[PDB]
Amino acid sequence: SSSEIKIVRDEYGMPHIYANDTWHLFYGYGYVVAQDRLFQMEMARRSTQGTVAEVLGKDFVKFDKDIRRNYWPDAIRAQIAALSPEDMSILQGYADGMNAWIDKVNTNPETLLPKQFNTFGFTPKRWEPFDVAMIFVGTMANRFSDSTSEIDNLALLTALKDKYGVSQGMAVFNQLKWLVNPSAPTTIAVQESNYPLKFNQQNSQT
Amino acid sequence: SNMWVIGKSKAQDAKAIMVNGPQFGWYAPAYTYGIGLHGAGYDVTGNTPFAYPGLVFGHNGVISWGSTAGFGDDVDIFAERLSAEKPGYYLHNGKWVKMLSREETITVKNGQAETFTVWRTVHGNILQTDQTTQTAYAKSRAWDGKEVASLLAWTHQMKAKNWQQWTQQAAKQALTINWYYADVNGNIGYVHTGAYPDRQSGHDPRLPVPGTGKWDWKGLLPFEMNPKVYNPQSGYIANWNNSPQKDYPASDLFAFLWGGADRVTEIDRLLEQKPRLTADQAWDVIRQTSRQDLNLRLFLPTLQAATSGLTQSDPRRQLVETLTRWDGINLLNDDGKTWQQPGSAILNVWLTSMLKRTVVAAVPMPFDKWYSASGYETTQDGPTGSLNISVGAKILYEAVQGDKSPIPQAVDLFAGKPQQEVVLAALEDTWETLSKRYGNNVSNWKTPAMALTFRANNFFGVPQAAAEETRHQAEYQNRGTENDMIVFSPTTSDRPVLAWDVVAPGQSGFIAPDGTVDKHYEDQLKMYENFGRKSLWLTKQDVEAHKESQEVLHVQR
Ligand SMILES: O=C(O)Cc1ccc(O)c(O)c1
Ligand SMILES: [Ca+2]
Repeated sequence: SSSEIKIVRDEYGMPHIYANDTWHLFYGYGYVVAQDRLFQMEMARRSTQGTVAEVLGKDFVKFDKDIRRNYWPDAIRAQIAALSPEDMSILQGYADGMNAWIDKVNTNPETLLPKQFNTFGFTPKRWEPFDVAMIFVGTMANRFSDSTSEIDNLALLTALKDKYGVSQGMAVFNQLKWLVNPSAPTTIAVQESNYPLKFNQQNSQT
Repeated sequence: SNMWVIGKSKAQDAKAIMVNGPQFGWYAPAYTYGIGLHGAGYDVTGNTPFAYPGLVFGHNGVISWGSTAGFGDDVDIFAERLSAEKPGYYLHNGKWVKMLSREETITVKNGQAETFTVWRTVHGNILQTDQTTQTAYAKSRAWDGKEVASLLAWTHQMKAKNWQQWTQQAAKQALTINWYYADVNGNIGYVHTGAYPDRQSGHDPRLPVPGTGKWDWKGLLPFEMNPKVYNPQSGYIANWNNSPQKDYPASDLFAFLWGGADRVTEIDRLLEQKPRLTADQAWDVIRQTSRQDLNLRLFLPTLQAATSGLTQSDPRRQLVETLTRWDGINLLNDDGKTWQQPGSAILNVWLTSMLKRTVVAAVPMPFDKWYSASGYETTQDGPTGSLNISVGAKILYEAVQGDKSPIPQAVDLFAGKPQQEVVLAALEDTWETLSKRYGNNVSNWKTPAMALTFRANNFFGVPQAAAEETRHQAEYQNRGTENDMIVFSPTTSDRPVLAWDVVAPGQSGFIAPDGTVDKHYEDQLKMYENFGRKSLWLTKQDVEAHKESQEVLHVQR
């Protein structure tokens, strides 16, 4: 059966999904996620999109503004629009499977609504592909692969130039925040290979 | 985050073993989500953060995979030239170009709504603008435009059956992440993934560049430049967010460095100590590294040399002899709140005093406060992430190495005084501070252990559970948020693979409206604390044999 999704949970409650096509398989995954982690997933959704102040109020307005200033949502929707049908199925199946359990939850809330929704006073809403993609983008990319302090480095460098003069302030900057250090212990041994690029360490761009 | 992968030649009773401890902090409910997927080309088992479609940790019966944070420099800042007249415009390649903009309204439960505008240039969103200079700063990411493809590269790699197929997916993941491989025949591999810019000559990646045209990236570097190794001569791959390879430059963060002092050395010496390891021994490295003080190995030699001509009754010397007897492994006393030896409290106060006399003194205020932390700072709830060696301590380590350090000491941090004189002064500061609180009998000193909190707020500072859902564990462990081990071709079983993991507090976060807690809400929490683990099943017969429940749906798109 093409329409059948089988869900087997083990002794630790871990779900195994058996299905025949992509959309069915990820619909099953989204469905058990909504079963297991619906309040966590919904606050993760509001955190990655900057919509926390709607349910939690004024203390989160700066947070929401910072999340929104750090990305461009139309560029993410354009990337979703360019996927092949198979790839788009992954995201659409997952959002649909979540929606299926959210529909049951919003129809039988006396027994199925996670307590925290009552505690915090709001109810789950339906997901679209854009929301599933933003779970990954808002954590892994926008936070764990977005690290820079170039503007604070510049201000450090300027304060070191005042202290010790122009050439000396640059050399102390290189002592504190070197570009590379040849004695750092490396995952790849030197007998196997070394990085081939060499970089400017003088701030030659000014 | 750490990982060790053991190949054919170092493994005993197997051909390959992979142990992974990704470190994202500790939360309730659990950071990661366990899930097995069987159909449509997929046959996988494992766990993954926020239940992403792609599994970051797991295997498919032929290969296995895992990650750690990469920290390459893949973000630079472009100083955009604005104009007092013709606002919303910026100079680029000889013309005044218009900015993209969008209006946003923030709705506020129980407040008024707030509206603001977000601005973007060809280089990326505008972080900040300096009206005095008429400069706007735009943050430019090498991965911009490839977020969605990175997520799909993490999903398709679950189907790979070999190095060749797996690296095809690795070449599409664009974020700065280390990726690791093991297989059923005992092959092992590593790729430092991601998109890195092809910078113009003279561009110093630690500081801003002018956004007027001439400093623009040329493109992205090819995948052949990404550091990678397959079946290394050593027989193993280990990483703890240290450098991938010789001469590779790190993130531009001022607080982040790859230096001679690095915590991955702690893993290396355990794997180099034994010719071959078993699975049980590879799991057991999690227990040792969890409990190891990271500054001891670094500064013990310096402390020994400085107190070598001291008499037996000089208290600065007694402090160093206590350290010389210690292996650096912290262990809780029977009270569940204090450490058995006082070593980490002595290093903490020593190092704080050493940095305040050296690194901090050379840096102008208020930047001096970036280099004062010893690396032991926490609150009553404990560290929010892994323990590492602080940046001040890495800089200080190079200075105590003298001309054995490759980094030119442009300012002498010891300001003309002999090393030993500064080390003895800090040791005096240490004796004074600690003896005042604990007394003169070093042997009855009971110093406070670090604890571990599973927080109700997520990493952003936003509630994802009620406050009473917070969980506390007595012993702080410097280890993965979850741990998983995959063993290929066990000589002890008929099965081609064996795999285990632990996802705490448990698989479920569910709490009914009446307050009834799911059955799998916390049945992995004690297992976490004791270094135990559950089996990960892959095959139908193992899943059927351990089944507790079944649900079948009939749906049509
Ligand atoms: O180590 C960290 O600091 C964060 C981090 C990012 C990506 C990963 O895969 C991971 O395992 C851990
Ligand atoms: Ca940079």
